[PDB]
Amino acid sequence: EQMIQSVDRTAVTGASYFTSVDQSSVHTAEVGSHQIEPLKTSVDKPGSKKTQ
Amino acid sequence: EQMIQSVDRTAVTGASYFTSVDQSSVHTAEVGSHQIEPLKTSVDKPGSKKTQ
Amino acid sequence: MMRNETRVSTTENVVNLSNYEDARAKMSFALDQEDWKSDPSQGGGIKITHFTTWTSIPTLAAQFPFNASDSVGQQIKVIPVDPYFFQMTNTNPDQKCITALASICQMFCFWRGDLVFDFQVFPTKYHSGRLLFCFVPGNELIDVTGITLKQATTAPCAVMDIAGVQSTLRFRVPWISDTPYRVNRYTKEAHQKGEYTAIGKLIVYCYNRLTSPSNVAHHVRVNVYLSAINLECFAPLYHAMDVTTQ
Amino acid sequence: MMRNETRVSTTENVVNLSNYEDARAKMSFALDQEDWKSDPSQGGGIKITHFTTWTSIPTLAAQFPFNASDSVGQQIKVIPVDPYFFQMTNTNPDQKCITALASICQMFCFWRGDLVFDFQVFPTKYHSGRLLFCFVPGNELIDVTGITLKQATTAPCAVMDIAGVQSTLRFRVPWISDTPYRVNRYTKEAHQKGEYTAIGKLIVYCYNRLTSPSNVAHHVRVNVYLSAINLECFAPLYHAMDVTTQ
Amino acid sequence: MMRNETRVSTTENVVNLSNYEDARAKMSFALDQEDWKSDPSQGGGIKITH
Amino acid sequence: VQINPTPFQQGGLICAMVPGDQSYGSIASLTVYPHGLLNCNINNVVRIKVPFIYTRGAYHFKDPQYPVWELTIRVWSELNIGTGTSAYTSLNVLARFTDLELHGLTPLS
Amino acid sequence: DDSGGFSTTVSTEQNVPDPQVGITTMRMDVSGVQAPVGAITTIEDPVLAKKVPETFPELKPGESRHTSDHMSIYKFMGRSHFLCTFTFNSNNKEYTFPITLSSTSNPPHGLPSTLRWFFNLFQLYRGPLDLTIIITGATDVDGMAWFTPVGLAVDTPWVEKESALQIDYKTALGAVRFNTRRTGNIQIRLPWYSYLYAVSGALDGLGDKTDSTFGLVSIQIANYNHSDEYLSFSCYLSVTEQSEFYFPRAPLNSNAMLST
Amino acid sequence: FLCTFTFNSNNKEYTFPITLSSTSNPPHGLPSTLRWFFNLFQLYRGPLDLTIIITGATDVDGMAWFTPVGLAVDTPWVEKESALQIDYKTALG
Repeated sequence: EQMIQSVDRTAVTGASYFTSVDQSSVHTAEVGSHQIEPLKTSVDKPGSKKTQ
Repeated sequence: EQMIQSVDRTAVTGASYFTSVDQSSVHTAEVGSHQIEPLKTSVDKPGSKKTQ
Repeated sequence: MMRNETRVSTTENVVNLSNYEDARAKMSFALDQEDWKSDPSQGGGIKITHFTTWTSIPTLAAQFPFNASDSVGQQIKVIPVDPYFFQMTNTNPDQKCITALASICQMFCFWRGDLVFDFQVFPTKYHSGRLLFCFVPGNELIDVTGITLKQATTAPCAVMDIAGVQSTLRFRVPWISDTPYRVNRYTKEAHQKGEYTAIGKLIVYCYNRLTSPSNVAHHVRVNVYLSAINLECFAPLYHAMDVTTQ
Repeated sequence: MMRNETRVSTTENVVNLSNYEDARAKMSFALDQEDWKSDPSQGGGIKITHFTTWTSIPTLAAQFPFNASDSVGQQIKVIPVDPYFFQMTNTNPDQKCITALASICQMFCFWRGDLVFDFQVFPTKYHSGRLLFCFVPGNELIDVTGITLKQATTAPCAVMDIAGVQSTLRFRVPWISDTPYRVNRYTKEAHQKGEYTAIGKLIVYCYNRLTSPSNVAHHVRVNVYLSAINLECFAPLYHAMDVTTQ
Repeated sequence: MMRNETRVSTTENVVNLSNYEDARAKMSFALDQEDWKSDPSQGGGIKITH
Repeated sequence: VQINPTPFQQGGLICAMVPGDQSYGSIASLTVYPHGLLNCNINNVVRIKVPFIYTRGAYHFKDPQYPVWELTIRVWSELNIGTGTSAYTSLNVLARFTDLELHGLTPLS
Repeated sequence: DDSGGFSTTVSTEQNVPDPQVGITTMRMDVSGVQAPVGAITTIEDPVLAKKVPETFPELKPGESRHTSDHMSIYKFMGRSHFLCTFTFNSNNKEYTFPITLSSTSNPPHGLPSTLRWFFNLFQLYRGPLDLTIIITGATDVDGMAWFTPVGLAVDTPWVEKESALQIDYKTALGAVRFNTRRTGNIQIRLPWYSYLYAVSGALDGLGDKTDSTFGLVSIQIANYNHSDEYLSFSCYLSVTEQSEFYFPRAPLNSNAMLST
Repeated sequence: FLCTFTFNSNNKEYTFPITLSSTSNPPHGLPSTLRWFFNLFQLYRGPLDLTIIITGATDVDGMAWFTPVGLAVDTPWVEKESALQIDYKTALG
């Protein structure tokens, strides 16, 4: 007896301010990552509320 | 809380050359076995590709 | 007194262009011969070091429906089992739809690999019945249309219920060929006993009827994805494949 | 029996002039191939081994005064932020005054580095008021003249009192560009979206009025020195730069 | 300064065809100079080396 | 991407994340993109994570060189119904940023 | 959580390159006895789409008969393929040809047969190339071939004309000096000179005419010609090992793969 | 020896096979030493070596290429014009 896995159905997915409960779920695709640059085209810090 | 067992649904059943996947499975009935004979009506070996 | 001499060998000053070690460069325009490094920043690590990318991913090769008004055992669509197969096109834009596997293998003479056909049906949950995917090996040309349904039960095959909890069957085709590879005979323009294109054909039979109510559709369409495993090709060339017009 | 042979490779007897190892000499006129040594006597050790000499030293790139008869927030002079910038000339001798940084970078395609503008005002001790050096990044061409003074307070900038105990502000420009370098589009003769010259512009605003008595002058002139730090250029060429006529 | 020179010996660019070391190949059409291995399958070991 | 079929309808949809162009690349080869496949049988909501695919270092809003990403919706399998079944389905496309970086403040609008 | 969100339906980033090595080697029966769970599955679930496929009792296919892997790019594109061809006609004519990776550029003016299919298989492109050209025709012609990066000025592409560029612009950037009689062959690295990072294959608008192209080689001749014989050059491009590929793209149709 | 051939006009494309059949009488096929030797045995597997000599008119820029079985090539033992494109010729080797 070998069981074939399935897809999830009910889960709390969404932002803290933007929340929607789905009855049919799907795994979100993600390829690549946030690649760091040893050569940055700008020499600044990234913008934030602390500097704005 | 006592759970009543059910019938299987999805399984890879079939021959290596004759393969069909069913979405609704059923347990195959089998009574008896391959009964050996102390008295064989023929005195030969069973046929095979090695002798044919 | 210096002693430096060599003998001039033959085949001198002839451009060699078959391998990588002779088609490299001895010279360069680079000041002080500079090297350009690797930066995995603007891509994110999505890097191709081998041609297996466009092969294993299933790509749509064909399309056929399954009506409910057909007899049991009627032949629906055969699949000539090769990576060269595709039949789709487009009118906007005007483009003959290749598959991503048909572009890799068309730049070669020979092909070899265990092809994995993925038949995604699109039913409702209540469209019931079964189909038969019977692969018949050999070459691209035998009279497989004359093989009856119960005669096709002699060959190895598989059945698939249209209903259930999944809708895509991954059919791993065995490497069954007289030759250990199979030449791009599409590059040539003549049939010859010994050179071929496919290792066999694959009839979609009507194994059972399509039982459904009237508030759903009377037909279920089947996409034909094209994927593979353990794929190998050699002897490179250039060829643009043409639509197999079935 | 001797065994000496090699195969004649292609691209033979073609002069290679891009790097240093092919543009060297195999031969020499020197008797017994003599070497000329190093003597640090007639110079005193003032020896250039790298091109950073004419770059980090501040060189006058522009000149603008600051009158007292101007409104607060009136645009005085923008600086297109690049090492290519210069506007001075001379009548005796007849020579267009280059900067020492504009000669280094003009022999390249691309330039990169944190430019340090040095604004030396020439006031008395009693000329009071403040200025605004607001760098606005991007390219050489945006409508930065339409940006208002309080709109220019959104961008990062700096203020400088005209009086005090010093008179020169070193403005380290950040490397803010969409591209990691910036092509010598002055070598070309056509605008194109994607190739540019500068990483931004820098308006000198009238941040405060010039308060001064009548026994001193009514205006304070500001020299624009041109210096840099962490400067890099590549892809060499030859180009003579022209005067940015503002 | 590079120092690379040799003297051009005589009997240059004459095709030698008597032995095996001169009638070999310096060049090949093979992509990345590939080698074809040995498979004793379709013959069964009936191999002539002499 | 959020759609909603009633299970008496059949058919299929496809959403693909396409950078650069809808050029002479094949429609039947679009599974090489990070994409989504919609069906009237299994599920109705999928989500897609895609990275920053662009030639230069960063993206210019006030004057872009070319759009970084682009989504298209081709009919992957036609919408077939019966009598009285709804002849339509709904469709929604949600989007958000991940790992945001901001540089180059401007005073103008 | 890093972003404070959640995910319910299993669907993530898809199509990561290089799943398998394509030379056939052994990592007994592969399937058979156990029922095939890999045949029937959910393609809408990408985790269930990454299941080991089978449908039949199979076993080991064996090994291959060439150690040279004919399925890696670094030994597949080592064979050099056609780029362009051009002929000279008069004295000191300066020819200029780019390397335009745009699929809009139909051959000859652009990418021909193998380069147009291959360099439109992927989105981003970064690294140096190789160029192999052949001198064919009239002999004893002393010409000069040079590279010019983007941004810098060069003459008009795909146009045989007189040179409007001075020799001090030509000697400072980098060129070669050769006669047709001495060696008759050029196998040259193409330098990756750009202030932008990478180049693309299929773009639109002003990004297509700027961000697809990366380099250009332009040639002016001299001593051509004596007693009338045509001199024909032909450009074949080849690959090196310092380039890397990014974002595998859907390949082109059978229509735009035009051959010369 | 294998074969010999001469050119006559401009851009003529010549095509010759390596036909190990003993039915192929020389010149069109195996000549003297190759016909005896390569009909001493049944099966044959492995790579060869070919040595050719340029004889005659000088300063001719030609091109020689191999074509495997299955793929298309021009008609053997026939001097004619080439009907094959250069992108088919540069891709194969």
